[PDB]
Amino acid sequence: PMVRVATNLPDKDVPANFEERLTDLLAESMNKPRNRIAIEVLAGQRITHGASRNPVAVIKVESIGALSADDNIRHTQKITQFCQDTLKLPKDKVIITYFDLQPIHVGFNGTTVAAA
Amino acid sequence: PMVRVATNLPDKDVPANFEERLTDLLAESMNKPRNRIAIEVLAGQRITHGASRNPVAVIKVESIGALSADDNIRHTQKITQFCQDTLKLPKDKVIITYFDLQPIHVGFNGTTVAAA
Amino acid sequence: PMVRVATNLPDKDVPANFEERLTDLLAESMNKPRNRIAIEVLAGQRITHGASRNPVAVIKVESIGALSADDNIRHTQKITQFCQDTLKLPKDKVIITYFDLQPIHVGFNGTTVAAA
Ligand SMILES: NS(=O)(=O)c1cc(C(=O)O)c(NCc2ccco2)cc1Cl
Ligand SMILES: NS(=O)(=O)c1cc(C(=O)O)c(NCc2ccco2)cc1Cl
Ligand SMILES: NS(=O)(=O)c1cc(C(=O)O)c(NCc2ccco2)cc1Cl
Ligand SMILES: [Zn+2]
Ligand SMILES: [Zn+2]
Ligand SMILES: [Zn+2]
Ligand SMILES: [Zn+2]
Ligand SMILES: [Zn+2]
Ligand SMILES: [Zn+2]
Repeated sequence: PMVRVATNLPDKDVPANFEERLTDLLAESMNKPRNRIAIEVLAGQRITHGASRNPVAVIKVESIGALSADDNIRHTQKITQFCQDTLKLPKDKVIITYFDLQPIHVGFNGTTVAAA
Repeated sequence: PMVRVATNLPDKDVPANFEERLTDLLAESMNKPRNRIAIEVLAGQRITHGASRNPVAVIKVESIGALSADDNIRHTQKITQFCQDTLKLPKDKVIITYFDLQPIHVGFNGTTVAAA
Repeated sequence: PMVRVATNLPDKDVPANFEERLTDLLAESMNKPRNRIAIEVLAGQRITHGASRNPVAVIKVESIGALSADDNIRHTQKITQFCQDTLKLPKDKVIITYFDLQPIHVGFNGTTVAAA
């Protein structure tokens, strides 16, 4: 899984253990090994929602599978509660997009996943 | 809609009202509510186009629908004109990718849009 | 092609010719014109892989075709080698996602590529 979390909260408000904790959360919920999860964090960024600059996170989650309709309900509930607990965001200021990828469209260790 | 606008123009050159005006523009062009529109702006960034560092914008627009072939002609005309007016970019310096999402792949308010 | 290279390596460590040389690399690999290749470089960013902050690059490659299964093996080999050479990254610290776009989802010069 490859996750990007962007927020307009400052970098000092996104704790240093955020990526590690999010890596544990997605490992368990997506059944993926920790060494196949990458997390990008972009804090202090300009972001609006409804043109408001109130605190918000916009997250992208890519994975090869593990993204059925029902799995995404569960990942959304978990990531949303996690951002509430760690970033203090309201439950309605966490916007997530999922991308279910084929292994032909992922490169790792110098070739595609499909070709590994 | 979840929109990301990246530019090599300095942050001081993307006016504070950019997100507001672009929110209004996309609400009208996509027939989407203002409170379902998020805009990320990333200025001051390293970007090249044909390896040139001349001013350019690279924009991603995600939406659940409202992205037909015909719709996308209208969004591109409107966004490209808006970047020309506000950022002074040439008409051939605004690069846009559209992602038409299913509602099972968007998380908002703690569950998927499909499950809401 | 529209390529995003994010890395936790500092900006001073990503050479000023990085984008020139990647633009040549992608033009030859994908058989796409140099003036249809944009690259975004986001260095100095928070990234973990397996929760490690060791040096890593997370890259997204979007293209109107040229991303067959076999094509993606070649692009992964070349881009991974290229990051080993220029950024001093290990082979297993280069994570790539490919997105194969329809021309109705790409806006350039004020209209879609499909409608050019
Ligand atoms: N190991 S796997 O086939 O389940 C696998 C699964 C995935 C996946 O994203 O599901 C993947 N994504 C790219 C990546 C992220 C971090 C390191 O490589 C790579 C691999 Cl090898
Ligand atoms: N209201 S809606 O069902 O048309 C809707 C539609 C969309 C959409 O993107 O089309 C959407 N994207 C996620 C989001 C962006 C900003 C706040 O939530 C969310 C919702 Cl709830
Ligand atoms: N020339 S083309 O039809 O093969 C073409 C191909 C692509 C493509 O991405 O394959 C494309 N992407 C948008 C873009 C990137 C840089 C400048 O415009 C645009 C065009 Cl016009
Ligand atoms: Zn920091
Ligand atoms: Zn599942
Ligand atoms: Zn600013
Ligand atoms: Zn307004
Ligand atoms: Zn620099
Ligand atoms: Zn060259």
